[PDB]
Order: sequence, then structure tokens, then C-alpha cells
Amino acid sequence: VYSYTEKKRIRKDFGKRPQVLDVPYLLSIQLDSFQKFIEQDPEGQYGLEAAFRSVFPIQSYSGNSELQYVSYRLGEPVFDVQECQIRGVTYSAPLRVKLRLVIYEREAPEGTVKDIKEQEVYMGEIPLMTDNGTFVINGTERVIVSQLHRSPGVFFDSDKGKTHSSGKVLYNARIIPYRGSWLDFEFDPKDNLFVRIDRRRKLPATIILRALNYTTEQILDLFFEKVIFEIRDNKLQMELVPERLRGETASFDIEANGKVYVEKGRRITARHIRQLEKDDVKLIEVPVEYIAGKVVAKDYIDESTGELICAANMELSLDLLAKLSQSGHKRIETLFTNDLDHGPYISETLRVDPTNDRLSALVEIYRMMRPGEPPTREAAESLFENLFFSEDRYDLSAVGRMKFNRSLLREEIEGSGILSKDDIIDVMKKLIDIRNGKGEVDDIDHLGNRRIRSVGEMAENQFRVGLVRVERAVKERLSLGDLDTLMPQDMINAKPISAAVKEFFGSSQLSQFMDQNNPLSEITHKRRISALGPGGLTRERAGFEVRDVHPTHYGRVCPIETPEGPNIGLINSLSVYAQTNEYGFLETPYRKVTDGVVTDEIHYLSAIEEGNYVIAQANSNLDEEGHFVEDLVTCRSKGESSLFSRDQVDYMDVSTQQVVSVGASLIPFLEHDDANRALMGANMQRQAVPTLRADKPLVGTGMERAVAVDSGVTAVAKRGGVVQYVDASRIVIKVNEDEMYPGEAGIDIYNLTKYTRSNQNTCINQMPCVSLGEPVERGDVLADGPSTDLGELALGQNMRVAFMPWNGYNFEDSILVSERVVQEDRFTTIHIQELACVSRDTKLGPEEITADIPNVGEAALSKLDESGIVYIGAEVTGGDILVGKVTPKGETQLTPEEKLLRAIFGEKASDVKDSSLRVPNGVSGTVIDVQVFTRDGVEKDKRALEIEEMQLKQAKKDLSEELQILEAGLFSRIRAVLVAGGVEAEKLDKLPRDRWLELGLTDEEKQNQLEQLAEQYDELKHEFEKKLEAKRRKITQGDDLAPGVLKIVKVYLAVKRRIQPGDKMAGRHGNKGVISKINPIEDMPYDENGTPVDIVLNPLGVPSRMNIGQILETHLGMAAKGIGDKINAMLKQQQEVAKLREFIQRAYDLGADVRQKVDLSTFSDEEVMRLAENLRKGMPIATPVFDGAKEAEIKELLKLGDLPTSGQIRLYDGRTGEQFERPVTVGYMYMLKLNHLVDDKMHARSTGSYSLVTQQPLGGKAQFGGQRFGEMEVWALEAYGAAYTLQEMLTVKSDDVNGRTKMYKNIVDGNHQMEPGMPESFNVLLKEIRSLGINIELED
Amino acid sequence: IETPITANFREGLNVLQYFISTHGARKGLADTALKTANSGYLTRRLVDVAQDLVVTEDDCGTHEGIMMTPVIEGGDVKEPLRDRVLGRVTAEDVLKPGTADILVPRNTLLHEQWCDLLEENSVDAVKVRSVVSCDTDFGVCAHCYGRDLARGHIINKGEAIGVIAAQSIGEPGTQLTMRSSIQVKNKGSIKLSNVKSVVNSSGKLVITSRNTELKLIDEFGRTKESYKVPYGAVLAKGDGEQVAGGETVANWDPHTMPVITEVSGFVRFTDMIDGQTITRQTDELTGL
Amino acid sequence: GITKASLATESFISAASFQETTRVLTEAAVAGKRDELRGLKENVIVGRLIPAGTGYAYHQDRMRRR
Amino acid sequence: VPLDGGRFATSDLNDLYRRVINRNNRLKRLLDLAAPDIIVRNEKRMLQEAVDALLDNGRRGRAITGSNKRPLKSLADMIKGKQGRFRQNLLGKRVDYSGRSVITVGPYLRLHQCGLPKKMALELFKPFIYGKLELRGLATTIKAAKKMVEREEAVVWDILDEVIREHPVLLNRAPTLHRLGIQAFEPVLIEGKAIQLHPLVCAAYNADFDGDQMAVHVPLTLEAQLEARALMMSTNNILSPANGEPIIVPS
DNA sequence: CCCTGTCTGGCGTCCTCTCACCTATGATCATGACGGT
DNA sequence: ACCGTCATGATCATATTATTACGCCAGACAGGG
Ligand SMILES: [Zn+2]
Repeated sequence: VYSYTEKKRIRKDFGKRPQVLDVPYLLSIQLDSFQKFIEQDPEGQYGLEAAFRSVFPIQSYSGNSELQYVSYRLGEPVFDVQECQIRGVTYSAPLRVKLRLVIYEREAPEGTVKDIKEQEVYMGEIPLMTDNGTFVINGTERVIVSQLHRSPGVFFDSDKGKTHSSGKVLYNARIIPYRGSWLDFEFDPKDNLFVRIDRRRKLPATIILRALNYTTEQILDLFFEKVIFEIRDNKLQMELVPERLRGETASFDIEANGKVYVEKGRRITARHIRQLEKDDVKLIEVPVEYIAGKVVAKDYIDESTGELICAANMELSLDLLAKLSQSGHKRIETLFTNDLDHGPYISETLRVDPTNDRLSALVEIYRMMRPGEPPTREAAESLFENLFFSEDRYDLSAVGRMKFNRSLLREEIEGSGILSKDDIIDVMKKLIDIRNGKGEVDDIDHLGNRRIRSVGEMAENQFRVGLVRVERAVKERLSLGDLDTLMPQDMINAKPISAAVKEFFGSSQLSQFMDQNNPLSEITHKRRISALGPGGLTRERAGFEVRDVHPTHYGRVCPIETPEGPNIGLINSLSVYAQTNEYGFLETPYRKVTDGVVTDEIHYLSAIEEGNYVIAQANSNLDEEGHFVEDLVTCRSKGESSLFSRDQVDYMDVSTQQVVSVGASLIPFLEHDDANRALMGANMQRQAVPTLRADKPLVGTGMERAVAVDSGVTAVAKRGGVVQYVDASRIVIKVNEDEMYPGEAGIDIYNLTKYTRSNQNTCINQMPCVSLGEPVERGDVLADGPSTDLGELALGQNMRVAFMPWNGYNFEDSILVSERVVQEDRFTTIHIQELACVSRDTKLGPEEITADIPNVGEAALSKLDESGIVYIGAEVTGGDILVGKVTPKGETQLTPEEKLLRAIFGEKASDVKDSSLRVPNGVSGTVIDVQVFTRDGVEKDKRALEIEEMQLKQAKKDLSEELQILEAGLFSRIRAVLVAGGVEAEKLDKLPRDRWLELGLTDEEKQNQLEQLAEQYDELKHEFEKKLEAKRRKITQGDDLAPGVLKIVKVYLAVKRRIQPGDKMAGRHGNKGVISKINPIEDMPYDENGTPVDIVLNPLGVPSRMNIGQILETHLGMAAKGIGDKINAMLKQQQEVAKLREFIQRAYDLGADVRQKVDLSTFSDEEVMRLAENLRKGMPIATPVFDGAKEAEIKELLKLGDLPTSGQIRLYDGRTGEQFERPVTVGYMYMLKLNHLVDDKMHARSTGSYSLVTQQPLGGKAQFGGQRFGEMEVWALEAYGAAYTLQEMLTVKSDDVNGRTKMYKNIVDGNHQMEPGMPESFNVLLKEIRSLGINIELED
Repeated sequence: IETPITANFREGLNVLQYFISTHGARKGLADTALKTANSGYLTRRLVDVAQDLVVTEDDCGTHEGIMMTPVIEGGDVKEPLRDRVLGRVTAEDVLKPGTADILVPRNTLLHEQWCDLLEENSVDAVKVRSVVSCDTDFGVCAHCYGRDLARGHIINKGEAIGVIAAQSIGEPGTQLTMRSSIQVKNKGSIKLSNVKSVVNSSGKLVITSRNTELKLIDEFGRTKESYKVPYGAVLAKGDGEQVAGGETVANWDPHTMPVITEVSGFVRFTDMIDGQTITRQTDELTGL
Repeated sequence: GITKASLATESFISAASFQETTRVLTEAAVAGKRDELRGLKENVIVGRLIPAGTGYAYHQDRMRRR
Repeated sequence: VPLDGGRFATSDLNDLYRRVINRNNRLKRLLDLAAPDIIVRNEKRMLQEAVDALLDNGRRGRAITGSNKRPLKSLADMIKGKQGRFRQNLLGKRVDYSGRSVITVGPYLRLHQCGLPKKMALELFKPFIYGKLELRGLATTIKAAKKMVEREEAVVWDILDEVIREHPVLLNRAPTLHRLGIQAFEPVLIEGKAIQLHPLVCAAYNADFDGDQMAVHVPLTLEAQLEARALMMSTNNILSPANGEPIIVPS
């Protein structure tokens, strides 16, 4: 079955793979993250409650006072979104917090407080998010973009090759906390082990192991095994486990049990290990040279002298053995220090250590942190407990503790946010294991190590920084005042919190201005995974590997949609199905392929769970049950593609659209384009502009409805029902009774957004697309937006294209367009500019907005009123006066003399300089909206009161229409109530509406229903009255302005541009081009029917720039228009619905096993005529991305129309009238106009303004400036022999002021001659070098 | 990657094949967008080291200049002499390859007509004047530069050659990338240079010099091939000999540095004592 | 090398328009160095004719008339 | 200078000089107040660091900052760097009588001429048109001529075709790498807003037509018109200076 | 005393276009609204 | 309805701390066989 707007124009759909998971709501990152941020969240985390429970309770400097936390609450915003964008306020909500003050007594902090106080306090204004997923910061709609950064936890990197220039790789182990001090263990080419803290000075690593109160005996107990030597009657025998001897060449003949096992000069084989462990050999015999370099573990003391025989971690010599042998020790514990197995890295590290106990280690750490100051044991304890071991200054998150347990092969993924002793010891153990040769290092670009922050987490962090500044302030004030007399709003102030969150949402590196000129550009700017910003890398520094697609971007981050230029691969865009995990990683759906059958359950895999399993490719053929029809199937195991067996697979992809993003899944035939041209096509499809009447894509991907509905430019129905009143302003839906609340009677009103300014100066319009009396379903479009049509997504328009070289006018990439295109007004877009005129107060006098202007004509002022502000709807050109404003200046130094002189003349003679607001140079259009903002306490002029009366009548009429049509629906429900149970058929409509609420009826649910509808009537009346008074007091009151500005007049122009030679058009595959000549109709190549082609491209761009998808799109577009022409022929002849049903059914079956399977036998002879009314301008065809329409299907659809099979029609010429040889390719391509127009780039300057510090011309176009004759152009004129051209190019034309006035006089008198002089900026160089101690001069 | 992309663009690429393609193309876009900075900074360093050098005389009055030969790596002759000595003024007068003839005089610009009369006579190599041998204080004389290159004549007195040279080296910086024995090919005559050799017992002329250059000179006089032959190699041929096309003329073992002799006699182990100097390692799998 | 050779010039404006200006200006200041202009970039800085192209006749004239 | 509003956007050097003078006044008052030594030492040390921060900021330990954490720019940072005086105002300057627009093909051209729009032509050639208008006698004062071309009457287009005729212009594509990226043409006036550029010449500029832009410069004086015609004309650059290969090869 | 890791400074592409946005505060006279007579 | 008390906004000098995540490549410096 189909929805009613899907019976308007049902898009033909090729495609073979039956879908199982539809496209999710595309704005779920923004909305779900910010819903996670601000919501009443119990059990501590996440949200604002994490900050308010981690920074509170603020306890004082031993004054026994404490400011603890209860709850919080956000009130309603004072301004809704529309008033906020008009006026210019933040769209914020006040954050009320309930804080409590307790004050303990003396001698008992475990005793009773004498007094508490709990109260409401105001702090900050956090800006809310609109339903589109955007913020309104100062009247401009902004987006905070997700950041891709390093996952907190341990990370074992390997500084490969480059250091020490000898190939010896290093290994470092960076512990990355979520908040606190970093910690980098590493090696050095002497194979010592070095710690460092926050990239500071370097210490040997075991100095922190003493700082955790480990003795050296315990350290060697941890980081090494033991070797036991027993002195038993002969040569100091040894306990020997032969696994340590795997490949070691002994120094003697190892024999045991009277049997020679190992010979001198040979090594111990594995089978000799098997012999020694099979015979269970324990004690062997060593020479005196065997313990010549064995390292003792623990301290041995002589019992007689009380001295130290040998210190811990010391090699043993002959005299040390002679000392400990005669002291009474039979057991000797040493360490095993092999070449391959276990290096003595800990032992060499302890030999570099000067420290000996806990105190000296804490002193050295306190000294490397803060250099050159006296340490104290209390200060060293406090610092080292506040580096890693305190809840305040150090905090791994749950993400950090998960990675730290997972990368150390733990079991519990839950732990504390602080470190411990076992954590650092396991980091050093894993680092030594990686150095020993077992285990692997961790790459950086692997997406199991890249977390995604979003709006909620970053706003929480900035709010937490605001709270730690305010806890500094509260710790200052709380124990330095008189208690009890104050309340907890005199202490805490809202300035740092609001400053922090307002600085983050106002100007950050990630809170950026929304590129809004297209529904696609909105919905793909909100889904952006930027690597830049705070905590990430920078563009001009890094690098190589991060600008490259890793093998685990498959289905998480799009590989082909990224901006080319200085940041490729850093401004990644997130894919279609890619959600975000609980912790912050990326996860993507799969289908659990149990042993034979592809089960239709979806199952979300992360980036590290994907690697262990084995995933089948998306388009693998399966026969109606899930059994894979091949016995070798293409899969990928551990980041590496291969060919696997039938039933060793564990997952299959969901749909074939999931590698790409929503920017590059609206490209039909994506699998035929080379990836560079698909990248450029997706980026230019983002850069489109909305035309005047957007049409549709004939060749789409079926993804248009998700991008249109799941964005916020269309007016989606909330509750379905029957339309009651359509208008260009509003749309009224009457809600069906099986969807309807019992109370609040309810018929919905959609106030559409008519012509208003977007951010990119386009024209964000909404047009109603429903008829009257029409049913609509829940979840359905009512009003099309900009670049939409019937709920689809129509960016550009589809035009008749031919690929042929035509007389050179399409030489490199150019495009040649018939005048039939510009006559049909089909690339005419609507822009809205917002010109502003401020009127301040100078210290020479205030400015005025009077209509009287000095030294202008009356014809220049006839477009103004009596008040000096332009009428609504007068077409102005460049230079017309919109706001007549003159500078209220002068001031002749006051005094009595001038005081009595001003009385004679009176008022102001002519002390008003002209500074009116004018139209910019070279636009046109219509004044559509004028606003007058005025500071309260200043006289409002006549047009200000006129606009106030206009808006007051508009608001009162609009709210009266709200109440009137709403109660019209309510009385129409009342009549439906009174007919059941006591009908008055003809009696009811005579007696008035007041006496419907108080007519009697039987006591049932019907009388209770009457009571409900009555109280809803009366409540809506009183609510109407109070909100009308509130709306009037909002309109009539003054407006906040900048300090020292009287009044602001804003005028909205609506320009209506067109096409010309120089604009940029482009298709959807990377075929760019400046349109080069707008030919007449007659010159176009026509065919043997009569129709001229509209656009003549260039064929030579196809074999080099390998975008072969545009030719398949051209042929399938010609097939679509062939079906549309046959429908137009079968309908223009007024044929009955039977033949239309026949032909539309044949055009909708037409293929292999497909997904569509429609039938027109359930459309009932009236929808088929309206469906053919919508198909007569062409039949829309869906072609999904990697499961598209093959060549034979395009041929069979070109055979259904009577078009030629090869797609090529022979074409005649327009000029000569004789045939082009070798018939050419025509069809329809869907081409987009880009907003790189030519009357926004063109600029010219003879002589304008000049800069102030260096007397050179200004830069830019808005400032009337000149083009930079840069350094390489100076080199290119040195490279010729052009010497006078360069002399006037950098002395006369640019800098020398007397030189250029002599030049201007000489040019207007006909004498081409230059008086050179000196550049004035060289004199600026002399003053800047001379302002140092340097004495630069000019000799002779 | 061991599994290729067997599908072209007219057939459809499936998903994995397009993803491997995107690896290969993202690397190229990152390389161009980061390569352009080094290309521009190279042009800047080059035009600021040049910056001064102006053609300021007409003859420095010298007889020195570099010896332009065709360049040969070991394959077929890569860049011919007419590409290197086109429009550069000769240092001394080139002798015709027959005997002691004044073929061209000693200060003639070699334009296309002179270079064709050089190619007819098969001239070996030209001693030509180079800019690095110019004797002009503070500039380059007009003959030691050469032809104007965009004008047919010699460089004019004045035209800045340092800046056009620096631009011409640094301008192709974008197109550049950023990130057994000898088998003869043709059929000609053998010649050896830097050679000190000896005949072995079998007859193959072995070489007692490491730095020996093996040239293959044709029947006309020009040098068509060149190779480097190590110390102690088995040459199948000798000096001045004629060979066939494809015949192996050299042989050696680079993993075994030959300590071959000049004379014969008996061998004594001087300062070779087993135990300290040398060691006894009887072979496992052979016995010798 | 080319950056060490263009910073080691007998003309400190030529070696100051290029890389580090601090090192070159202190070396030229404490040496009391003097810049007989005589090159292309000194005359692009100071605003006169290039002594290469059309201006080589002008610099011949000025060098002759000293 | 103040920006648009009521406050003064002050430079960084005024912060540096104002701190040196504040500290110097404090040190004169202390040396006057016979303060003790341990800290007159602090006063002179703060003056030393203030002077050292004024001259070359940041060469000493971490550079001082006004707003917000970004360090403020000192005198040596007005000299050095990519944005000092050498590389930004003395080697490369911004230039009057110059224009910029999007290019397009126009294959009817001869290779010594390029298309140039009428609006750019009337803006770049305002003084020549003023001189021509004052020569004929149509107007009197300069003001009258500026009103005439501000209104664009019917007689200034003949004046414009009589100032264009034999007057070359320097077309320049924005990344100029070698000398063939600045070439001089003769204008042919274009109804339109896009520079029409002869196609063969495109292979010299590395200019395709996918959205490119070029700048036009006007040789003002008479020696510069002759240098544009005799050295930099597009007919004169038919061989690349890097070698002997022709650069006007058909693409 | 001649190698040597190690640390510190000094580079890192030109041209153009659009948009928004630059510390906090700690102390007090004087204006301004609220309540008693 | 006039007079006196609490509250709330102007002008004004006071002077600097608890983040890290480039990649060579010269150039100068303390350490040690
Ligand atoms: Zn010379």
C-alpha cells in the first residue's frame, strides 16, 4: 500500500537487494547528544548532573562551611525562535539551581550545623537547540560540529626507525587521561626506561615506583623471576629450569645423573630441554665463572658485623661470594637477564637512579614539576597525591577506564576514575613485553582509538571550566565573611559561567556558521566529523597518515565526501547508517549470519568488534532463504579483503548504501565514477543554489525523501487528517478522530515561512503543495521548502543535453546554453539581502533619520516617505537612497558668544553631513521588509509608530483567527457530541454558541465530555486574553541596543537574479564549467523531430576525467523522458483510463527481480489520471547507489519508448541546416547552478580609497579595492625586460602619493609620463627599523 | 593488495573495490594538496638565490667549458647530444671525427643547422661553454649563457637569466612526485676505460681495478652504451672486440668479494693462526 | 646551499627580504654594512628601475656618470 | 582608528609602549623614593623585560598577551615573517587600475587580443576617458565628466572604444609560476561580465575554465604600453623559456 | 681531546570570497522606588 | 500627599595563572674513551 502523497507520483525504482533496515533519522547525533546533555538525569551521569556533582560541595578553608547541591531546572525562554532571529538575541534558557548552605560548629565537624538555607539561584544562560539541530547565537543560525579525537586510555606507540639514526626502534606508552596530567613512559638507545610528566624534563622511570612506596627488593620481585643457587657441598649448585636455556651456549659441560647432557661450545636444544624436564633434573653444577655477572635481587646483611654484604641489584664478584659464603647464607637469589627473553631494563634503570627511598623520589618529582624551590615532605606528598590519585585533578572517564582495562587484557571494564599502583605497574609490564618481542604496538588512525565528542560533551566541559572558576571564587568568599547573614546568591555570580559557555558557543573552532543554502547542505553540515579544533591536530602542521582512509572507515566515515584542498581527510563526513556507541566510538549495523541463514536481526558492531569476526560483503547473491548461492564469497577478515567459504561467515552488511554519506548517495550511478570525480560531484552538490521553480531529479537514488523529510525545511504533518484551509500563508489540518485527544479539541495550524533571508543570501521559501479537502497521513509533507518538490529533493533542473564539440565555445570545460533555457525563467533564483542603517550619537551631535538631505534631487527622494524611510515594494537600483540619514555634527566650541548666535539663525543651518544608507554598487530588487529598532526614551517617528500599529493589528488579527478557527473546530466537536444522546437536528443551530456549553444532557461520559469541552473553551478564552496582552507588551516596549546608538533601520532587499555568460553550472559527477555563450534558439542542433537541444557539453572531458556515470545518467534520463512523452501523447489525445492503465503498468513492471512490484488495479480510475498528470513531464526513476540499473535494463526501457537503442539520435545543425555525421548522444542531464556567479566576482578600480598606515589601496570588493600585484608577478616582470611597467606598478600606481597625483593630472591632460619618487611604505620600513636601536639612513 | 579490482568502470564496481579505489585516490589528493607548498617554497628559495645575476657582457674571453656528452644510464642512449648542445656556444673548436678538421669554429652558436651537421658526422662529445665557467665579475657574459630560449638568437645584454632559470626549475615542482651481471642489448664494439686487467688461466680477462667503465662504441665513433664493472669480474670479451647483440659479456658474484691475484705460485698463511686469528668451521651439509 | 647562500650575500636587503630578518639585521648592524644596491630585489624594495631589463640602459648611464 | 561602533580598536605597539612608559615612571618614582634594593631590582627587571618584549616579543620566555591568550605583535614582528613589510608591502603591493573576474573562452579571438567587459573597461579607464572628454570639449570641469560616466550616457562608449584601441592590458592568472603567466593582450569589448581568453594561451596559464579567475592590470605610462606590446604581448610568447618547446601548442 | 646525544631555533604556497567577534573586577556617590505620618 | 530609607546603577583605576598531540634540519653544548 502507499501513502497518499506516494500515489501522487510514485518513483520508478530499480534495485535488487531487498532492504531490511531503513535509513535512520539523519540528525540523531546533534539531537541525541544535546538531549543527553540537558535532561533531568538521575544516578549521577551523564549530563549537567556530572558537573554539578563533581565540582560540588564546595567546602571552605577550614571555616566549617559548605555549599552543597540539590537540583537544577531550566525555565522557559523569554523569546521563541522567530522573535529571536528577528531581534537578534541569543536563544537561551535561564538555568535556575537550588543551592544549599550549611555551617558547622566548633570541635565537631561531625556535629550538627546550626542553620541551613536552601534557595533558588540564577547562573548563566545556556542556549537551547532548535528542532532542526541548530543554535541561534546572535540571530545567526549556527552549528556545533562533532570532533574526532584520541580515546582516553593507555596507548603503546613505537617511535620507529627515525631516532638515533641506527634503526633501533623506541617504544613509548602514553597514558591519555580524560582530564589531568599526561604520563609518557619510553626507552632510550642505552635501553634505559624513562618516565615523563606532561612533556617536561625526563627522569628514570623507577623513581615513581619508589614514589608508590616500593622497596627495591619488591621491585625486583615484581619485574623479574628468580634463579636459586644452593651451596650444597660442591661448587655452589644451581636450581635449573631449562626453558630459560632455549638457545643459549653454555660455558661448560652440563652433566647430571652421571650422564652428559649438554656439551661445551654447543647450545641447549629443545629436545635437551625435554630430556632434562623428563628426568626431572633439579640441581646442576656451575663453575666459579658462572656467577661472575649474575645480578643479586635483595639485600644480604652479615649477622655479626651488622653491615651490608652486597647491595640490592648488584652483580656478584669473587669477594662478594667469599663474604656471603662465610656469613651463613646457603640460598642465593639472582635474576635472569637474557639477550632476547628478558633484558635488564629495570636493572639498568635502577643503576641510573640516585634516589634511595620514598622521600627522595617525592622530592625529585616535586623538583621536576616546579623548578628551583625548597621541597617539604608535606608538599611532596600533596603534589604526588594530587597528580594522579585525587578525584579532583585527575579523572579518566568511563571511556578511559574501558580502554585502559581492555588494552591491558583485564576483565572488569568498571573501575575508578583515578589510577593506582597496579595500573602503572601493568603499563610498565606491557611496555617491557612489547620490547621483548611478544605482542604488538597500536596504530593511531584505527577507529577503535578515535572517539567522537559532540555538542553535549563539549558544552559540559566548558560549563565545568566555568564551574571551577566559580569554585575558586566561592572558596575565596565563603570563609572570609560574617555567618550567618548571607544567602547563596550573594556569593555565587553568573559572570564566569555565562562567559565560558557564551565564549564556547560564540567563537570556538568548532562552533561554526551554518552553510545554509540547500536542504542537503544543512543536513550534511550537521553530520560532520571534524578532526580539528581543541585537542586535535592542525592543518598547517600534520600530516600524512591522518589524511588517509584507514581500512576501518568501512561503514562509519564516508570515504569519498571530503573537502579537497588544504584539509582533506580532516573534515570527514559521517556515513548514513553510522550511529554513535554508548562511549563515543562509531558503530554500524550488520546482519547476524547464523551458520546457514542470514537472519534479519540487525546487530551493531563497533570498530574493534568488527576485526575479530568476519563480515560478508553487502551485495552477495542469496536465494530467498539466506543460503549463499556461491561457495566462495568475498569477505574481509581483519582489515584485509579476501575470498572465504560459504558458512564461515558471521555477519553480512545491511544495505549497499552504507559505505557512503548522504552527500554522495544522491549521485546516481556512483559505481561508474572514478573516486576523484565523485568527490568533486558530492562537494558541488553541496554547493548548489535554489532556483525559482525546482523541478525533480529524473534519475535519483530514492534517498531524496530521507534528506527532504528528515531535514527541517518542509512542513511535516504531526497528526493526520483532512485539510480545511490552504493558503500561501497558512495551512489548516483537521485531525482525524482515530488520532485525536479527548480534550483540547484540536485542529492544527501550520504557519509557513514566507520570503526571508537565509545565511548565504538565498531565498528560503515554503510553498503549500496540498489541495483542499485532501487527506493526509501522519508523517507526510504538506508544504514544500526550498529546492523540494512534493517531498522530494530537487536541487537543480533537468535539461536536454548533447555531447558534441560545437565550434569551440565549449573548449576546456565550458558549457553552451540555448536561449530557450533563459526564456523559460528556469535558473532564476531569489536572494534576500539585509542592509542596515545605524544611527548613533557622536560627540559633535546626534544623527537624524530625516528625509531632508543636502544637495540631492527631488527625483532621488520621490521613493521616500515623509518620515525618511523607504516604502515597502519600490524597485530600487544601485545608488538609490533607502534611509536618509545625515550626521548631526558641528559644535563650534560652545560659549555665550555662539550661544546667542544660534538663536538668530535657529536650529541647524547646514551642519549635517550626508551619510545615508545606500544600495550597494550594482544590484536591484524590491524592498520587502523594514524594521525600526529604537532605544526606549527616544522619540519614535511616524513610520516607527506605523510599523508598530501594523504589527499590532497583525498579531491581534492572527491570534483572533487562531482562537476563532480553533473554536470553530471545538464547536464542530460540540455538535458531534450533542447529536449522540439527545439530538437537536434543526433546533441546535438556531440557539447560540454560548447556550451549547450549558444545554442539559444525560449524566454519562457525554456530560463529562461537555464539561471538558466547556472548560477548554473558557481556558482558551482567558489564555487568549493574557497572551494577547503579553504579545502587546512585547511589541510596544523598547529594544536593547549597543551602548550609544539611537536607532537602527533595517531594510530587506529581495533581488531576483538570472543567468549570464560567466556563471558556474555543473552536473552531479564533477563536470564543472563556466557557461560561455547563450546562443539563440535557431543555432541549436535539432533532430529529425524538430526539438532543439538545450545544452551542448564537450565530449573530451569523459576519457581523461573518468566520470563515465554521466553518460549512463544521460541515457537513462532520455529513457525517462521517452516514457514521459508517450504518456503525454496518450493523454493529449483524450484517451480513456484503460490505455493509460495499460501503459503505466508496463512501464512500472519492466525489469529483473526488483523491489517495487506496484499494481494500478487498486488506484480506482481517478488517481491514475492524476498520477499521469504528474508523470507527463517525465517519469522519475530511482537508481540506488551500488545496486543500480544495469545496461540491459536501460536498453529495455529505451525500447519501451520508441527511442533508438544505442541512445544516440542523428542531429542536424542549426546554422548550416545539414546533418552532423556519426550520430551524437542526446539525453537529459540533471544540472545544478552553483552560487559562484559572475556578478559577484567581477570588480574594477581606477582610483578609490587608500589605506592609512601604508599608503596603498585597500583589499577586497566591498571595500572598493585593487588586485594584489603579488610577489611572483614581480618575478615574472623581472623575467622579461619590462622595467618601466614594474616601476609604475610599484611606485606610481600603488604607493607614492605625490607621484600618483602628478600621474592623475598628467593622464587627464594627455601627457603619459610619471614622476617616480619613493614608495611611502619604504619610509614606513625606515621608521620601523629606526624605532629599534638600529640607525638606518640613506647615504649621499 | 593481492586481490585486484577486476571490474572496470563500464561494468559496475561493487563496494569493496570502490573502497580500495578510494584508498588509492585519497592518497593522490593529499599528495597534491601538500606537495604544492614545497613546490612554491622551492621556487621562492630559487628566485632569491638567483636574484642578482644579469647578462652583463658579450664575451668573458675564456677557453673553459663543460664537456657535454650524451647521457647513458645503462639502457639505450637516453638523451641525445642534440638535446644537450642545442644552442650553446662551443668552448674550443670541435674537431670533425675523421682527423684534425675544423668542422665548426670555436665561438659559434649551435642552432639546428649546425646540430644537423653534427649529427651527420656523428660527433662524439662537444666541449661547450657553461655558465659556471664564466669569468665575468658580477654577472654572466652573453656567450657563456647560450641561446635565448624563446628567441632564436643569443641572449641579449641585459635579460635577467637568474629569475627565468629559477622559475623554470621550480615551476615543474607540481608535476614531480613527492612520496647479477651485464646483458648487452645492441650489437657493436667493446672499449674499456679506467681499466687495469690481467688474463686468467682460462682466458677471460679479469680486472684488477674496481672503477672500470665498460663502453660499447658503435662502428661510427659515438658512445652508445656504458656500464660499471666491479673489481674482479669474469669478462666474456676483451678490449676493442666486436660482439653480437644479446651476448653476455660480463659476469661476477657480488656476494663474494674476489681477492684474485696478478701472478701464480704457492699460498702461505701469513699471520693466520687457528684459535685466535681464524676459526675452524667445518661445513655441515657438504664436508669440504 | 641555496638558503645559506642567499642569506650570505653582500647585500643585506637581499638577505632580509628572504628568511630570518633578525639574524641578518643584527649581523649587518654590528658590522656596519652598506648596500650598494646593484641587484633586482634591492631595487624592487627601494622603488626604482630593475637593473636587468629595460632599466639596464638606465643603470649603464648611472654607472657611467659617477 | 575605531571600528564601526564607539570603541577604539587599539594596536599592539600602543600596549607595548604604554607598558614601558608605565614601568619607567614607576622606576623614576622609586629611585626617587629611595626604595630598598631587593625590589628596585624587581622594578628594573620588569623594565628590562618590558623593553625586551617591545622590541622582539616572545624571544624571551612566554610572550605577553592582551586579548585573549594570543600574544600581541611587536616591532620585530612588524618586520619579520610572511606578513612583515618585506614580503607583504614592499615586494608585493596592492595595485590601482586593476580588476578581477571569471574567465571564459571566446574562440573568435586572434591570439594577441582578449575580451574584456564593458563595465570593467569603463571602470579601469576612468582617467583616460576623463582626459578624452576634456579634450573634445563636451564638458568643462572634472566633476562634469565624473557625473557623465556615473550616468553612463550614450557618448562615453565611443570615447571608450577610442581609449581601448591600441592599449594593451596585462592578464594574470592568480598562481603565476613562470613568466608566461602574465601576458599582455589588446582588449575587445564584451557585452558580459567575464574575461574572454583565447584558448591556445590557456595552456600557458594552466587555465582551464572550471571557475578560474584572472586579474587585469593597465599599463599607465607610455614606456609600459611599449613594454606590454614589445616584450609581454601574447604573440611574443610562443616558446616556453624553459626549453625550446612551443607553448601555443593546440590543446 | 674528538665523536656524540641532546636541546634549541627556524623554516614550512600563492591569489581570492563569505560570515562572526575581541578581560574581569572591587568600591561608592548619587539617582530611584518603597513605606510612615 | 509629603518626607525619609532601602535598593540599584553610574565612574573608576588594578595589573597577570592550572596545557600537551609536527617533521626535518642545521647549530651550538656538556659528556666521555
Ligand atoms: Zn663567460
